[PDB]
Amino acid sequence: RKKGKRKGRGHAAGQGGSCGFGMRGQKSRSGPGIMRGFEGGQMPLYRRIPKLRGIAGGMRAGLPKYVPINLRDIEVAGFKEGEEVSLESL
Amino acid sequence: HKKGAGSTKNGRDSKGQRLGVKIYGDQVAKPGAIIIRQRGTKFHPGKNVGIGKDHTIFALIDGLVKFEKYGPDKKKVSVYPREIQPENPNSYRARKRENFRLQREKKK
Amino acid sequence: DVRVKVILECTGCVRKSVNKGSRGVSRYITQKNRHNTPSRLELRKFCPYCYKHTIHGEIK
Amino acid sequence: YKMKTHKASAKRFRVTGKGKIVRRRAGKQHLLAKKNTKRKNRLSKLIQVDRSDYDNVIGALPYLKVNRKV
RNA sequence: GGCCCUCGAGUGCAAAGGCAGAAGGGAGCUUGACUGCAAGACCCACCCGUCGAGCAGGGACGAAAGUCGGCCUUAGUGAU
RNA sequence: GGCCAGUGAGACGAUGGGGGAUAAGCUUCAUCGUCGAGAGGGAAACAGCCCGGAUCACCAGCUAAGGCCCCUAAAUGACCG
RNA sequence: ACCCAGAGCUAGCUGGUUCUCCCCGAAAUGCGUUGAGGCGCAGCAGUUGACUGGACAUCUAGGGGUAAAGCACUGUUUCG
RNA sequence: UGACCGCGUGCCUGUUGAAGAAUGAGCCGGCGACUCAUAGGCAGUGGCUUGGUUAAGGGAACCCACCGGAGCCGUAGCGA
RNA sequence: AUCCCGUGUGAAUCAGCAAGGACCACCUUGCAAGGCUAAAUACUCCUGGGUGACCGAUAGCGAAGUAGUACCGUGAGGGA
RNA sequence: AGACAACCUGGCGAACUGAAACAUCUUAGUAGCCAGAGGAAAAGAAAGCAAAAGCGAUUCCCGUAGUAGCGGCGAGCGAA
Repeated sequence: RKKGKRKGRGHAAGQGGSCGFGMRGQKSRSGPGIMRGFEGGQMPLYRRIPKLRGIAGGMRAGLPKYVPINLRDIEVAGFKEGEEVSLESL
Repeated sequence: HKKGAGSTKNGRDSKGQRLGVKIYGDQVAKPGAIIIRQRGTKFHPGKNVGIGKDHTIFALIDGLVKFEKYGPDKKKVSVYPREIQPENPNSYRARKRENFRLQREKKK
Repeated sequence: DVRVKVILECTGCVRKSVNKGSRGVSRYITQKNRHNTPSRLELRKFCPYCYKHTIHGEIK
Repeated sequence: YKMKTHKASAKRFRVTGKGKIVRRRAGKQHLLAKKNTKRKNRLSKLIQVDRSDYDNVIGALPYLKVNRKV
């Protein structure tokens, strides 16, 4: 149990009177910050790069079928006449 | 008293393109390392050394770079591998890296 | 409309389709002056579907 | 309430098996005739997002399974 | 037509750096202004840009060795 | 490389220059000092010059920069101009 | 117009933000921006892991075209 | 208590720089500001590691023994 | 696509009609253009019973005193 | 017939705000007004789901899932 930062209660406790936000400006003010990923009016990365071939209008991503096991992974779970190694036993 | 200021017709440039000698004389190189970005052939291509579309001079082999004298007032660049490169544990660098390593090992 | 990029298809691999290894016309887009060389270009070039080095006929 | 994913960005950043963020390169949609054969091959392929911009990308979509190498 | 300095010429287009039997001027034959790539470097906040030995195929030109994936180089351009 | 900040008005001085009128406590770059965020001593007072980097106590001592007629610590010291 | 409600509207703007000791300790720059007193990334703090050897000092090797100097080139210039 | 001596440019905000003749407070006492809910990342700590964990829902109510394995996370990538 | 609507058109009747994310074919599912219907669910001017790491007269309802009073406003309304 | 705290059904229906501006979009079918009725109201007994395996009217919680999607493919919105 750490005991957190009740913030702005004397300059000895440290993070006091402005509370570790420096000096005015957008990040100082109360309320929401900005958009997250916002590059300041410069074109954001997330909107100046093309979008990943298949995911650009249709084409559902290759969601996996088959529930792959391996022969390496079976050997650890041992049974002599391994009676139907299937969806049931595993 | 408050007269008008005449505009200029200047104030254009291009930010320095960063040409010149990337790998200096008597220095390590690689197969493919760019030695010189020169705008024309200030330096000329020597042995062991490619010369590109932009008169870019790059090394083909390992070895140290050499700026030879061409004949009538020009410069060449060739590359030469080096035979044997000896290291002695006698020296100060060798002493100190082993001392450091031993301290590291001693602490942990 | 003075110097223009233009559509060099192939005369080798004219448009066919069926049998998995599908033919699929090769193509090269590149520039000529319209005023200088008024008759259409007819360069020879490589076509990776022919596997040869065919004549690349001009069109539009 | 439970974080919405930034599905504008998500569609440009995939994550690979080992856990690195990957993007496609910019440039090669049109005005292709004037570029070389050479540079279109470098613009075809995927690479990592630069270590600088990881912060914004991870911050945007928080259900990635992305390993900054630790 | 001869003589004499010899590169002060030219190099499509501004400048700088270059270029001698040449990168300048002429002729023959052609289309490498080509597909598949690429060890490796330069340049950088990111986005972008740049040089590339070599291999694979299928050609060009030459007797051959070899040289050719546009231009003597740096401008001729825009992401999503 | 992980987690998580502030900053993004700078100022003067030395030099190398540009702009200006080789005017400005002017302005703009490049290299370094100090302030900024640095008390103390020298500069009468005096951010930015000189000396020096304050953990704390002593009614001890040696010195830096700078000084030794009195205000006000130390030579109304010396020898030659 | 007023009154009540949406409504604690929003305010990259100003003011204000409360107990103690110890350790470290910046920046006022570059880049982009309907941006310039805002924001992003880099640069420079703290903190915590990993990789190694440097730091300060002296001595060699490299390519530079600046101070200087010069008039063979490019301009400019006075006298014979 | 304080003869008389030496030193000593109110505090805050906020600045390149404030004793400032920049801003704020007549004084005294109270009230008066980084919180909570839910999610995501990271660190510290603990439990399990026959992998881990249950949600709603049920409980002589609420906590709570004890059930509930539905789901979730980890166990395979590559490619549109 | 499915569901509902103004304007104009305008079917069929289980050898039928509609749906199965345009659309056609084949399968499967259902029966539109008449109605009704308890529960689990939402809330507190309010009544009874219980509880509080809730308040204690600048707090707690605005209101611990005959408070929406005194007072202000033409009035809605504000309000100790 | 009128009255009635909230909850609820139906009618009309904002803007500030967010998008760092703004008109698509968002705020939202929210606030407000209007009408109506109950202890709840509305829904509701398949012209329904789903996939060749099956389910059987509604309504509410956990979940699937911040997934499939939609979106000046921007801000955001977001199922079964």
